Amino acid sequence: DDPIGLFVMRPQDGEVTVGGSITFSARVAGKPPVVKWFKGKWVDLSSKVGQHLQLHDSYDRASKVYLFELHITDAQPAFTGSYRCEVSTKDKFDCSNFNLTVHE
Amino acid sequence: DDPIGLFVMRPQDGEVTVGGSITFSARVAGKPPVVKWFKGKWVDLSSKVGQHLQLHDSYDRASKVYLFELHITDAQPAFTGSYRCEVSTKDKFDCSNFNLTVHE
Repeated sequence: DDPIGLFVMRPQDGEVTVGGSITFSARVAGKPPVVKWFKGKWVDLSSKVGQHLQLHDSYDRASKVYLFELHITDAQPAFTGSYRCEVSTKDKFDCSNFNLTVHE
Repeated sequence: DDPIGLFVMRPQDGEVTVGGSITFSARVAGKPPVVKWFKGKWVDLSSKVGQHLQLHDSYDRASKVYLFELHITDAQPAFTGSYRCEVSTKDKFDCSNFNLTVHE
């Protein structure tokens, strides 16, 4: 099958009900790789952190895996749409598309 | 499995003998999507077109698929390495990592 990129685990499509919370994540094998999350081509979600959105990055020493999380909270209908996770290392770039659907 | 991105067909890992030729390609469902090919993070292969490297983009009307090709010719040992295909549409971005190994 397909070449192995940077994503040990890609972000997945998700569904949430209005007012609900949902987490998206990515894992990258092990400087730390650096993540960016986007809605659409150009909206950098780091600029949107607040009551509805939070980011958290961590590292598991045993497995040598880096975890990147995107937390959506109190979901609103406008959050529905197309998202992208981008990761960079000293030597590579990769990215991964996924979708969020907000119901109700 | 994983969310559907822009790649109907991702570029694959390839192997070639020195002096050999090899083609890498990507397919994207249907302005045309626009491709960039890289070696490493930053070398834009459009700037390297010549006796060893050529690019060709086309469209199949029946299937509505766009094809992006990277042709490597008279392969040299230094061409071995990590490559990336990036594609953009009006609404999305995606990319795909792959490797070339030159033997002998």
